[PDB]
Amino acid sequence: RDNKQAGVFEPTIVKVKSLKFATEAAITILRIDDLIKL
Amino acid sequence: RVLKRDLKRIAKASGATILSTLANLEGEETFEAAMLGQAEEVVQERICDDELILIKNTKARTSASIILRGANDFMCDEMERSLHDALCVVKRVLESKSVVPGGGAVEAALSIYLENYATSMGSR
Amino acid sequence: PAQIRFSNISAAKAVADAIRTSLGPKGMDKMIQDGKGDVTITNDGATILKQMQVLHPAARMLVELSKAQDIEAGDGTTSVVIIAGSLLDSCTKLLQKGIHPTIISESFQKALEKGIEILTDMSRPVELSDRETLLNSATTSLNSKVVSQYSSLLSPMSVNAVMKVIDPATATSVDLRDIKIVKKLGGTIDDCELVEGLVLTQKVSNSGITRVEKAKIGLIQFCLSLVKQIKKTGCNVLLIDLALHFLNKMKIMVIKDIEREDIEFICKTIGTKPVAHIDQFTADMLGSAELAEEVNLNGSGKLLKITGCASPGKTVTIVVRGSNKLVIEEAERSIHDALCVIRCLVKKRALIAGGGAPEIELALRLTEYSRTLSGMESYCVRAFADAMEVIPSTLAENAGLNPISTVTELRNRHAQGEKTAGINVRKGGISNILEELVVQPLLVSVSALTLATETVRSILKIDDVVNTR
Amino acid sequence: PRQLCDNAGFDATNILNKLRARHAQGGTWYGVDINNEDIADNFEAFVWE
Amino acid sequence: KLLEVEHPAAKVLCELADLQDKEVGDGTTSVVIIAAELLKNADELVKQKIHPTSVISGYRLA
Ligand SMILES: Nc1ncnc2c1ncn2[C@@H]1O[C@H](COP(=O)(O)OP(=O)(O)OP(=O)(O)O)[C@@H](O)[C@H]1O
Ligand SMILES: Nc1ncnc2c1ncn2[C@@H]1O[C@H](COP(=O)(O)OP(=O)(O)OP(=O)(O)O)[C@@H](O)[C@H]1O
Repeated sequence: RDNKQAGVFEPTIVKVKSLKFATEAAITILRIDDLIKL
Repeated sequence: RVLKRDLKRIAKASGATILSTLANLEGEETFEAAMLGQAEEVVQERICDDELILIKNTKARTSASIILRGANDFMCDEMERSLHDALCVVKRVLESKSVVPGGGAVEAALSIYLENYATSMGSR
Repeated sequence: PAQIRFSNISAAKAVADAIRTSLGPKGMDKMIQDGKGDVTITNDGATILKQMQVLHPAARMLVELSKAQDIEAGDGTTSVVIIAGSLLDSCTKLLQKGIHPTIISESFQKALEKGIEILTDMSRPVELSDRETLLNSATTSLNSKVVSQYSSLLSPMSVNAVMKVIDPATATSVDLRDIKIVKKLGGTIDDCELVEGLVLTQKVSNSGITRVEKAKIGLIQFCLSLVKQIKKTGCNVLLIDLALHFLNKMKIMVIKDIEREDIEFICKTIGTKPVAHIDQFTADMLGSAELAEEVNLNGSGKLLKITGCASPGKTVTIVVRGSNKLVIEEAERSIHDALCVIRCLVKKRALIAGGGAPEIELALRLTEYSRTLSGMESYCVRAFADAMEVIPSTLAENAGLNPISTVTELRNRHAQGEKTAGINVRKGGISNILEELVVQPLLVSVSALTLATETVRSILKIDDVVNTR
Repeated sequence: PRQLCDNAGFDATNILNKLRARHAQGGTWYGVDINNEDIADNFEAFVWE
Repeated sequence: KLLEVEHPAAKVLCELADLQDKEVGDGTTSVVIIAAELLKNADELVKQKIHPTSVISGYRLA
């Protein structure tokens, strides 16, 4: 259905910071190419 | 026999200060024109099984009250948490200065625009 | 003897196979887990080799090789380990054909001396007295480090610091011990202060004056736990609860809790010496200063500002503020990387391009010199040129391009052109390195060639191992 | 077009990313070239079927 | 908050819950399903002869 008629709305800062934090978290794990344990 | 947490919203309504002790460290005074607020009208409204005290047109309160009159304690306790859950839905939306239609409407529109943007760049 | 020769090569090849992915600003990150069970996420090549905990003597010599580059140059730690391991890879093909290692060692020195004169003529000489060329070269290497937004402001702080201690275009060797950087919580990096004297992060507690003019400072080592012989020389500043009361009556500033590493720094600022006892404490061991006070700044905190040494000595100190504690420890290394890059130009007033640029002309011109040589200098020097191409082959891997087709296209660009062509890791492609503002000093490449050749000569000279109790 | 870049020894991802970008602009007869290591109009180069 | 997995790959996703409530206060698990599906699609790119450096620079522009 249309969200304008149903009134289902979300803030912009919960949508912007979700796409900002998820790509920076996916960048850090993708930069791992070697494992060292002690 | 007024509750303490109810009095913190009353003193915040009329802008008055809560006085803990009446003794001003050497004697006894009432602290005139300091712990008093302003209002318009206080009516003792006849409500069934609890005669309430309503306050109108205080200094800076902006709050109100909803009297959930019902039949028993089963339908009144479930309707109070329904009003509290419906309050936080409208509250968290109308704060942040602009909103976006969510619930799957954001990511479905981004799946088509970012694919057409991907065919415009190239370069691995 | 072949079982020990190949064991030193394959152990050193395993070290270079791990550190090579962390090459460049676009290098791959590493996951280090210590023995206690914790995890640490960092990509600095000098940090990984410190936490490698190797046990072979060939791999332990590469640990000392990594610390040998930071003391003379202070830049390019991981670039030395890759060319050291890839040289033994090319030496493995030569050792199968029947060549003694003592002939490859002397031929690598002739490849080293020919590699210096190739890098000498291809370099661009710069002027040391011009502070503008010292400013843009220091902010270039700082843009690839952690602190990258303050590189345009921290670079003149390092240029003006070396001009007060070292005379321009006259001295060769610069000792980095007499320079100090301080840091405190609160404030910003945008506000700076260059103190010609000394600064301590301690307090004047609980001396309730904190302001003394015409001050003579005596460093006391005998712990007060007596005050009349201190007043016999008229001392007003001492540098180290019942002792606090009598010292306030004699009106002397009391500053304690000083590290022994900071004691040598005070010995060069004013010219004072640490005393041993009270009877030895006389006026011949003190100094002279016109200002000694504690200024309560908004961001720098409560710092001791002492200026006016009026004594022979070449000291200057930089006061740095900053909000977080994790920022100021990286900001201290940001100026330290800017302090070391100026130290590379005062010994060699020249600059070269970066991003795999000089390794192409080092691999192509050494091959042309190998065609005219004879003996073992036609094969081992040609293998020395083949191992110089592992740096643009790894830089093409970390940039996201083809590791073979990028170096092959770079060899044709350097055959007709010059050192301007190279790999740009910011835009991800072959372009002019001098136009995208990427430069490196001369000693980051000419000492990396010398230290890696001396390590291979030390490795190939090892024939057998022996246990000793 | 991907196995045509694999059997010719070319970069299979560098050509195919530029080939789809050429079709997105309006190129209707652009494909891979067996001689040159780039894309070309196969209708102009008489590569027909 | 109560999920305790002793693995460094899972320990990366533990800290983004602390960056979510301190920034806005909501959103938390929508970051987790997006970033994990970002890693699963990028893992297919590693098998398809793509270096992750083009994946990292392509994700920031996306
Ligand atoms: N801006 C740049 N563009 C392209 N390549 C670069 C750039 N900066 C550095 N490099 C390359 O990266 C290599 C250095 O790798 P890395 O930055 O991982 O170590 P480092 O930080 O220089 O170590 P140290 O500071 O201890 O010398 C150099 O050989 C150089 O060729
Ligand atoms: N009124 C609504 N109608 C339809 N879908 C909704 C509505 N409100 C929220 N959603 C969906 O529910 C999801 C939220 O899930 P949930 O509340 O269980 O966890 P979360 O809030 O995402 O976690 P976190 O608190 O970290 O962000 C959102 O992805 C959103 O798409």
